Amino acid sequence: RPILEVPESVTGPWKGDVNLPCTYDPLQGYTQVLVKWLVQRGSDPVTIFLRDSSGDHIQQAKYQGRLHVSHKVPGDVSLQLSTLEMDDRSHYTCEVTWQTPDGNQVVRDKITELRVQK
Amino acid sequence: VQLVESGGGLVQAGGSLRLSCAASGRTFSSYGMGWFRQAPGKEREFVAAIGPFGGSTYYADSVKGRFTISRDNAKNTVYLQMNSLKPEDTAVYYCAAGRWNRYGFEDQDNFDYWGQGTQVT
Repeated sequence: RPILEVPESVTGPWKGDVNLPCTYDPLQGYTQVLVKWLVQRGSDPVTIFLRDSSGDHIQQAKYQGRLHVSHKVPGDVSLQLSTLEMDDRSHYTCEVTWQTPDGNQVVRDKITELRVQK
Repeated sequence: VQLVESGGGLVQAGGSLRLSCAASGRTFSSYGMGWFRQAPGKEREFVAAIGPFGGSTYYADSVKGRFTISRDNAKNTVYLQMNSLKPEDTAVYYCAAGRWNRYGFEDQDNFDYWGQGTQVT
């Protein structure tokens, strides 16, 4: 613990909306300090989204204006992508960082495969 | 669907084993793989892990330098090359698979599939 709940794969409709669920059970004494979503590009994951103390940041150009991350429910940081393109198909990683009762930080991440259905 | 280890046995101290875990069911190239060990009457401890995609490797302090982990994606197999075997390495060794990427590879709750284990003495 803590453990992210992320489906092994998700299929979305071409040009529609898709949700990549990423949730966890909030632990007492654990303070969420960072959320990242990454897309896999060969051997390296590339950050597409960051939520830190200044709010939300969409990084990689391919994702501007159509990427939203849930924020209303604690422990739900699911990624919503709108107007799904064929080339959005890839493995995506949800990554959450916490501060712990022992002053340390803990990171967890989990991978999902996004498939696009014509 | 199934993970099957192999390669365990009695080995003279300072020797070498090559442990192997054969995975069946998915493209495990997208799964992080780990090795865990549990000595008799002692708790399950992390030994080694290798992440999905790129071959990023991680080791427990105890086995660092002596142990190495590798993966043959085409064969769906992960190997644990055990060299310079101190006697404290006597334990059952288990392979495990999870969908972590670069973090959480020592947390046993982070692994969805487990092997039966293989004894090393």
